[PDB]
Amino acid sequence: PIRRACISIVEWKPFEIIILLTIFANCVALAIYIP
Repeated sequence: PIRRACISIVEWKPFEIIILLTIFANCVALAIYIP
C-alpha cells in the first residue's frame, strides 16, 4: 500500500548515522551510571 511504499524509503544515509549516534549516546549513558 501507500504506507509500505512511503516507509520503504525512510532508510537512507543519515538514518544509519543517527542510529549509530544514538547507540553511542546509550553506551556513554550506561558508562556514566554508577551503582
